[PDB]
Amino acid sequence: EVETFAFQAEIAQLMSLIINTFYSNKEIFLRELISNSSDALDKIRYESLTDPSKLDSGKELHINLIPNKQDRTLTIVDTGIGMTKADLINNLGTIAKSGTKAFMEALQAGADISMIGQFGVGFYSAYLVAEKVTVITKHNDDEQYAWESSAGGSFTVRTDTGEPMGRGTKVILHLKEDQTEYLEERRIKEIVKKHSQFIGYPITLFVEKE
Ligand SMILES: CSc1nc(N)nc(-c2c(Cl)cc3c4c(cccc24)COC3)n1
Ligand SMILES: [Mg+2]
Repeated sequence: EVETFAFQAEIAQLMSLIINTFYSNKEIFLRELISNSSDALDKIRYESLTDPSKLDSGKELHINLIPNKQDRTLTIVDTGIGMTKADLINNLGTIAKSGTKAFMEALQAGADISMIGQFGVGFYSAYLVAEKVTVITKHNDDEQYAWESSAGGSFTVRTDTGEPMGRGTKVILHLKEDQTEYLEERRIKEIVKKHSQFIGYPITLFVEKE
C-alpha cells in the first residue's frame, strides 16, 4: 500500500526555490545531510543514557557514505534515532519546527542558499543535486518506512520490507545527470574535509566494488 501526500505549501515553495534558483555552490548538500545524521545520533546517544535497551537495535553510532555509479545514487546512512511514520510525515511534509518561513524571507533580504542549515531545513538542499530522494527510516517505536519525492508538490510513504536496518535513517540521492561528480571518491573526500571535519561520529566513505 502506497500513500501519497501533498507537501505543506511552504515546503513545496522552499523546494521550488532550491530546484530553480541559479546557485553553483551545490556541494553544501552533503554537509547538511551529515549534520542531520549527527543530530539524530546525538538524540539516540542521549536517550540511551537513561534507557540502554534503546541500543538493542545497534550500539554503534556512525555515518556511512555510499556512492554507486551504476545506479547513479549517493546514500547517506546513519544509526541515529530514526523516525516513526508520524515523525516522517511531519518532519518531511510540513514546516513543523523548521525555519522554512524565516529562510524564504532571508533569501529575499541578502541570504544565500548555503545558509539553509541555520533554518532547520538543510535536508532540502538534497534537491540541488538529486532528481529524486528516497528516505528509509527505522525508529525503535515503529516499523521501517520508505518516503520518496521527486518534488512537484507530493511525496509517498510506504512500509519498507526485505532490507531491514536495525535503527536509523538512509537518505538515497538519485543524482541529476550533470551532478555525477558527487559519486567520485576524491570529490566526496574533499567535501567531507572542507565542511564536516569536526563531526563527532565516524564517517566512512565506501569504495566501489568495480
Ligand atoms: C529524526 S531522525 C533524522 N535523521 C536524519 N538523518 N535526518 C532527519 C531529517 C530528515 Cl531525513 C529530513 C528533514 C529533517 C528535518 C529536521 C530534522 C531532521 C530531519 C526537517 O527537514 C526535513 N531525521
Ligand atoms: Mg538556526
